[PDB]
Amino acid sequence: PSISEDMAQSHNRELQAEILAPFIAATLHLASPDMARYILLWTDNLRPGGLDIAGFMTLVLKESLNANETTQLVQFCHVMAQLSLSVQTLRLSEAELSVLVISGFAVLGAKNQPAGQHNIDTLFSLYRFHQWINGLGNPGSDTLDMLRQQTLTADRLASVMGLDISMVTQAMVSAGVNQLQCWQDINTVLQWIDVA
Amino acid sequence: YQFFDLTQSFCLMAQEALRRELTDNGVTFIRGGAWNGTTAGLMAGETLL
Amino acid sequence: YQFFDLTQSFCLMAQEALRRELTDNGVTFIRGGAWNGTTAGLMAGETLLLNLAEMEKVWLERDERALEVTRTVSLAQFYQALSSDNFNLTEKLTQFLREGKGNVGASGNELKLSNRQIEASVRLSDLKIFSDYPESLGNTRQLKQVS
Amino acid sequence: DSRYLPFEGISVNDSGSLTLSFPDATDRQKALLESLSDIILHIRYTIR
Amino acid sequence: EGKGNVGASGNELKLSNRQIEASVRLSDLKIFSDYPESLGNTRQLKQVSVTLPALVGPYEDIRAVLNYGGSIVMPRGCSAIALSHGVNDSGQFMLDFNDSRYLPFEGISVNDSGSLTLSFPDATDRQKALLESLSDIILHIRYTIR
Repeated sequence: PSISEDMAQSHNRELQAEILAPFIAATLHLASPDMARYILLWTDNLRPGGLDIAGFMTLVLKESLNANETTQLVQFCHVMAQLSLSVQTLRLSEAELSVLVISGFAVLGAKNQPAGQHNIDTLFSLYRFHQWINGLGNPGSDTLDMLRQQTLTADRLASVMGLDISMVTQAMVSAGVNQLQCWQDINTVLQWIDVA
Repeated sequence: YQFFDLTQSFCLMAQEALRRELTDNGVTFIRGGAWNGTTAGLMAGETLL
Repeated sequence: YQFFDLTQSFCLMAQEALRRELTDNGVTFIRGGAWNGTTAGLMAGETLLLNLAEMEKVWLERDERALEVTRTVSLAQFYQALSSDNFNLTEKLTQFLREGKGNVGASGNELKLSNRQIEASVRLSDLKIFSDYPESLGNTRQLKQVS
Repeated sequence: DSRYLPFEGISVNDSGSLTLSFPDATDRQKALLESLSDIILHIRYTIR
Repeated sequence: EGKGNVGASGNELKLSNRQIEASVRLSDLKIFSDYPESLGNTRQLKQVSVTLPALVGPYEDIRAVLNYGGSIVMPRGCSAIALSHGVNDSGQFMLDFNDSRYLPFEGISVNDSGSLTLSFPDATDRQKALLESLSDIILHIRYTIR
């Protein structure tokens, strides 16, 4: 009822996601329309039932005229529900989720998959990332600010964490990473520092 | 959200009507920012007022 | 509940009035769902307010000052120049008044003395009003007042 | 007017017709139409 | 005759198809020099009335359409008016300047490069004698100077 094809048949995928976000938040009991939008972005880059946003609202406005594509759609909805519940359980914040989706899991890193598949590896990576964000401290806002960019330098990270710059450098040369390209490298360096 | 979009269209067309009535095309006071998306787009009412 | 029912009837008749005023029968914004029975039928107010704002937006956007045209028609000349039954109006009227019953013309364009009431029917479609002006600068054509 | 004035909303060339009727024309209204010449109509209409 | 044309662009009288057209250019009317530019900054036209001096009898209806053919096109509704009786016909039954909306032909510049075209349809056709006995056309332009 609320949205018909008239304005849903636009071409901007991001605008369609923005339009559908409040409805997704209402149907998933989510926190904010932007977090609903970002969950939609995850589910669209994942394609559980192989459905994009355009096909999504077209088949929604269609009155369940599908045999197995309705099953695909409910799988899509269950996937977005799983992502929202994981976000709620990890207490991942608005800015953290926004930065992660904007980076498209490139600054997060992945194993054998583009972006990231919804499984235990990415779950543990996100949990450790959220713990790191919680332990960041007061400069954590600016830390995430240049983490959005690629200007987060090793000495700046050393100053923020309060450890030794030589410790950070030997962590670099031990993990073999010359730059914090992804959170995979970041967590490798962090675990090396932890075991030291 | 829908009601705010309608009210923003109404205020923009009112601004254009005032521009026509005053025969000027440089005055602008509705400059966006009413929908602060970081906070569900609130505090548009006093700005539009 | 009773007040919401009355307000819903009021908004539906307002929607129909807007449809008549805009000469369109496809626009609909009050689409039900205001009475969410699972929650005692609440949150109808903001929905009806949004529907009303949508109606006002459509009205104030598709508003168009229609050209007003006044045309004077003489029944005698119209009946005398009728394509099918052309006859003298005052002659037929005097004949019918002299006699006790009379009838002349075709369906839609007909003068008769029915019972004790003299009737004169003129067909609107037979007046050829479309060709008064070319269809340029005009989409919806309708009559509004008669004197 | 707050309401719609009489005979408003009819199509410009609708298939319907307008009937003008004079009652008691058998009856009291002889001379009035005997001296009557014709009838004049002024139709005001809008084109979008 | 069956076809005629005279004048220049903006100021031209012709018999186009079955509709007699007469275009008068607003900028060519020389309205700026009516009064000195003192006590005035913005000059614009607001209202137009049309009078048709001709021998018109009972039941006889004149048919005229006055349109604006300039570059600035305000949205539909006021770009043209219709004239039926011609006796000081402004296109409206009542002439109220306190209208909630804008009265027709409002907001045009005082000497805009656009022109006003008055067209009489079915002039080939039913409207012979009406313009044969017609002498000329009169316009009353009301305008505001800030």
